[PDB]
Amino acid sequence: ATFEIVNRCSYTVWAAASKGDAALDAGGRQLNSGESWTINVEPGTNGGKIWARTDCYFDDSGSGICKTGDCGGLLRCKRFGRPPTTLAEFSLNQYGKDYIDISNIKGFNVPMDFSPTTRGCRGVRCAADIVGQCPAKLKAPGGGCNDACTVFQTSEYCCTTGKCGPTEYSRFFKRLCPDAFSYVLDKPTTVTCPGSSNYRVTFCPTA
Ligand SMILES: O=C(O)c1cccc(C(=O)O)n1
Ligand SMILES: O=C(O)c1cccc(C(=O)O)n1
Ligand SMILES: O=C(O)c1cccc(C(=O)O)n1
Ligand SMILES: [Eu+2]
Repeated sequence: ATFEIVNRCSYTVWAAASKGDAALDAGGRQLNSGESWTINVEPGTNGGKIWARTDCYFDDSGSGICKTGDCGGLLRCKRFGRPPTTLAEFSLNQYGKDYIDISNIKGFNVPMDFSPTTRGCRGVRCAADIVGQCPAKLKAPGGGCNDACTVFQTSEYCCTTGKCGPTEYSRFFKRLCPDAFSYVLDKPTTVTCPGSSNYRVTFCPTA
């Protein structure tokens, strides 16, 4: 499957793509404002994620740090990134269909649209100014809006036992972005797409 990753933000982002225990494609790349990077994701990839990283420094070996979404200091991510990270999440070719969503469960850093480029399903978007509106107690200095689990490490925010409800913090993410997961047991906003669909992830879709 191809994912066209487009940075419409006015600032550079460092895109990242991983399934947690491995890179997808090269795993990461710099996208200046307006740039597009098309990656190949193997069919059957389960639990893949794409995200943006902001304010990164990398040396000539591809090692450094990002203020948001750092993946163990690598340009080419092999693992998931440090919250806060808005997540484009996908599982492909799962019994004939693909499944996509956006999630704020690991916080929010950059607004994103995640849509199919092929027929048969809708896209999802979280484009609101979550960083600007972020509750004070969730604000990340280096940028972004942390999820409550990251900040407070309670069973209720982290849904540790598989039993948890919505919270004042989850409801903030949900209010700003109804079509993204706001906590672990949120009413799902996963979209079913035809198996082997192709996609576009756009950062800053409205600006
Ligand atoms: O490599 C990492 O990110 C790491 C390693 C050990 C513990 C933790 C953790 O508890 O977050 N994270
Ligand atoms: O298991 C973990 O602790 C973990 C996994 C992916 C990324 C990170 C991180 O960036 O801290 N930590
Ligand atoms: O030091 C770390 O590895 C760390 C710190 C904050 C969050 C996380 C995480 O979400 O894994 N990991
Ligand atoms: Eu960690």
